[PDB]
Amino acid sequence: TVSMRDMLKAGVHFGHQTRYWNPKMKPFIFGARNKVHIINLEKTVPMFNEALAELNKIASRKGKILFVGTKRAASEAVKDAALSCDQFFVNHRWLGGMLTNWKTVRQSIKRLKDLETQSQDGTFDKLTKKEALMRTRELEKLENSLGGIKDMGGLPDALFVIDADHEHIAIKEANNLGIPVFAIVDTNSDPDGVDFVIPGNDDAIRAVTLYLGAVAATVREGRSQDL
Amino acid sequence: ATVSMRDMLKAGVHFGHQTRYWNPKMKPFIFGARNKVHIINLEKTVPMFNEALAELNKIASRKGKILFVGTKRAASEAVKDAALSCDQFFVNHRWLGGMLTNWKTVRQSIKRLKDLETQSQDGTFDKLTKKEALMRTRELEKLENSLGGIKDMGGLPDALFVIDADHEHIAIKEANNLGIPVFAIVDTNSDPDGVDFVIPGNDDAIRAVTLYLGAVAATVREGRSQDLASQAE
Amino acid sequence: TESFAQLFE
Ligand SMILES: [Zn+2]
Repeated sequence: TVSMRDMLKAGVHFGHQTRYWNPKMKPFIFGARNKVHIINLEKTVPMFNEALAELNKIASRKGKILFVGTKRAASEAVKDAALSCDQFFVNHRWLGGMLTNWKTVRQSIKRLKDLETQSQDGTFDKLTKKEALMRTRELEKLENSLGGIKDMGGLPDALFVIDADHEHIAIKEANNLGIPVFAIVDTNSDPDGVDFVIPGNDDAIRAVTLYLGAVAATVREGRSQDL
Repeated sequence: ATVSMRDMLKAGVHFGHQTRYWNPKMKPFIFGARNKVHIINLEKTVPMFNEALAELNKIASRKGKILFVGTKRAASEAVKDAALSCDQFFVNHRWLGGMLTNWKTVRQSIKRLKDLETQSQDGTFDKLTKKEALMRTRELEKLENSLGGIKDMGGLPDALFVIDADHEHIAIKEANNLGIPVFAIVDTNSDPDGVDFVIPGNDDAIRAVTLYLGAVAATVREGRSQDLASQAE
Repeated sequence: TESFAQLFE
């Protein structure tokens, strides 16, 4: 649904410096200027529109989307977006084995939720003896990343990644299990395993919010049409 | 940057002042006298304006600092928006006397100004007094009025774009004393000898003024395009 | 007022 005027304002067309660039992305690039690659927005939209259609398709069957935004800048931005659509998110390091090694992480979430209530209720308090400090600090560490998926979400049906390099670890585990992935690939990221691809600036705060907006919109819309 | 020889005609660039207040040096740009006024020669006007546009465009490409000067209240508002839109800062109403030369002394002023702004969300809550509070707010207002819009520069600007020139003869004098090139919308009563790019327009009606502002604004965006990226999509 | 072009002609 996004328009060219939308992106052109945000700066989605802006791509990483010349030196850093994977020649595999040349099709999605128009003409480099001032030692900086300029994405060919003319191609971006047609694929972004197709991808939004696909995301609507998923949410129809009430599938579980997961948003990945390790990048400190967009990290908080991804948090907010995932709330409006009530989909899962991960704004910190994509803990290895997040999907592939499900048994271990599932037990971990069990531990987390149990610790959560106990301290929340107050049990932790009576114990004190620095042991209360330990269990509160453990919650913090776990929540810093594990948080966002605590409510089950086993083997989602799609992953939305802001960057197509930094989170290569995520863009791999999903390929092993055959879970489709989406990514706002820039000019320095490998266009591999991304399946539905989306050439887009993944650095500017402005542009990331744009993407988050549109994707969150379609996801809730799909839920409503099934409803 | 080739404003139609007819757009300015409707703007009001043709209407100068009367003979009683007419700079005799401006003769090269005269067409006659409508009701004893002095109708600027637009045909003579236009090459110079378009040439300066290109000149100012290559400047912004070399990343040379630009500047604009506030005039009448209406002019000042218009100048502000066009400047803020892109960059190149802007004056407002007084030019703060000898800004150039005394740029080091006004630099200390800019320093104090910014500190107060920062301390306007700090010092205000703590130790506030029914006396000191009014002091802080009022002084900031005065400082901002003129100094605001220049504080950003953090250095000596490399160009200047004034209006009318006559109303700011002081500004041109300082600019001539440093080599910094300038542009002025000279009118029928303005000494243009000090200007390096005589724009024989009319600082009046605002309408036409808005045209000049819009024009240059566009040229400095071309400079930013060379500083950012080329036109594409 | 008459157009400048016509006046100059
Ligand atoms: Zn005048």
